Amino acid sequence: RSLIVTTILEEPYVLFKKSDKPLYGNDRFEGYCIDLLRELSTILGFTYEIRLVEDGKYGAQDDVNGQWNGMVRELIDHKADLAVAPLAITYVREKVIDFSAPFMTLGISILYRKGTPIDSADDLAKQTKIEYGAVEDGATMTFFKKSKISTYDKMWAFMSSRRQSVLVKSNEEGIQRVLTSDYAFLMESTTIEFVTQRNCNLTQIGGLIDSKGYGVGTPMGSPYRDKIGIAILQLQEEGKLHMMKEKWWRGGC
Amino acid sequence: RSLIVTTILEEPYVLFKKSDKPLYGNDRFEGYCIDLLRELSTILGFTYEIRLVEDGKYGAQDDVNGQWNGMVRELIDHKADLAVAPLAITYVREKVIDFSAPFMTLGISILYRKGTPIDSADDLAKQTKIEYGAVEDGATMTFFKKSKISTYDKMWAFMSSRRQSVLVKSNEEGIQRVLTSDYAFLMESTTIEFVTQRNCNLTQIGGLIDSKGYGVGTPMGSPYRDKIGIAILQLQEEGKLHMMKEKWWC
Ligand SMILES: N[C@@H](CCC(=O)O)C(=O)O
Ligand SMILES: N[C@@H](CCC(=O)O)C(=O)O
Ligand code: NA
Ligand code: NA
Repeated sequence: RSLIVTTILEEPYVLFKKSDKPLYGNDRFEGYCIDLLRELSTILGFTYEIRLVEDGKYGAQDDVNGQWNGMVRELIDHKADLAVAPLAITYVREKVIDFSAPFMTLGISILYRKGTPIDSADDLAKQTKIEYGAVEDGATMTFFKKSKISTYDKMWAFMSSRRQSVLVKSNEEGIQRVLTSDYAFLMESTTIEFVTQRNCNLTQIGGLIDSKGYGVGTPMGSPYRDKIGIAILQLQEEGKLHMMKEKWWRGGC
Repeated sequence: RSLIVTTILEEPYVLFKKSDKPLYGNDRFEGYCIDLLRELSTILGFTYEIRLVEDGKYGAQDDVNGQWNGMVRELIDHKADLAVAPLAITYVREKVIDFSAPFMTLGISILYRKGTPIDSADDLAKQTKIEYGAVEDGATMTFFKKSKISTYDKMWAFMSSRRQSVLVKSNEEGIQRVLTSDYAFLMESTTIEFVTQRNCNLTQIGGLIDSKGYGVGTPMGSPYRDKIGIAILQLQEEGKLHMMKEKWWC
């Protein structure tokens, strides 16, 4: 039986292939996560169908009913067998689904314009002129929402007080927001690493605010958690994941 | 019921506490992994007995008979509930035991003296005057043993042909070897970082050769795997793992 694989458009992990003729099914997709999915498919010997998360979200829990959305929700309701995307491994998520060994390490950080006085999250926290934000219902926003670290708690007070105006629908909207206003975008380090390559005016501010990994998501108790985990450790050890990142992290500047 | 926790002596993760008054049981130990163990115990609400792995090994598989040793063996045989140690998460171990989410990330690198022209693994591989080696029956040795990569295959040929002379029983023995002879030691970058803080004549050569994490080990299928994973992710996210590292790490 073919596995249902939920994912989400996000350069350069997952993106539509550009071509003159219409592409169909799995052929439509390409990127780091796609190559990874291919590798896993070969190593473990399964067939699959790629489906984009219906609500177009990563995954967050509503604090009124306690229900999840996005890919996480899709996994909880067994609507998909795997989630192969830049899906962050967090404690709130690991509580409701199972992750594989991480295939990539990263960390929350800041995207801003070059040559400013701003140098750390602390600098943004103790001022209100420069607005800052994050992707809504993402792991970053949740990090700030759950944080008890003074600075980050402050920053979350700001963000929540300004939800409609500072929380964006996607990394792309956040980036453009940085490019079109006095705005600092809290986002994941790897994606910043890719983004600054196509914008000479953009840069990462400070260091990593935390340390996490991307993992393949599976429903809780799934037998694919360990299989896929092993496969990922193998790929990492023989240097294939590194090669894949080399391949997909290039895009003038 | 109390859990049995296997571990291994290794500064600064686990060491015997210095004291004038004789210490007993868990009181005997301190280090990064002991603090970690304490946090897991607080969060998950278990008690425990720390026991050093009897054979003093991390865990590798015997080529001939296929038997495992060390902490990995202790977990396989259900002689321990957890392994809390600087135990590298690897593909081959993951096939026989389970690991929590990593509490620390690292990679294999090179410990050597300062001031030489040696700048990489490749530099070591293409010569023989400077001997080099690794801990026997550990993740690094196994990495070299399994690698299809030319340079690393060549280094494995070198190490294996001189196994008796260049492989060591412990990190400390490899460090002493670096300190007392023309020898380069292949070891994990976190511990290198700890060492080059106490020996100002030593340094890491080159970057990371691979990437891996240390995880808490459990037997395959253990229900504790997930609970510990969640606790580790919690600790990471609140900044505690970082504080522990700052605490325990010229
Ligand atoms: N990769 C994130 C989404 C983007 C972000 O949170 O910055 C997640 O898994 O939720
Ligand atoms: N930390 C290693 C032992 C030391 C080494 O191999 O460098 C292990 O888990 O086996
Ligand atoms: Na889980
Ligand atoms: Na396993």
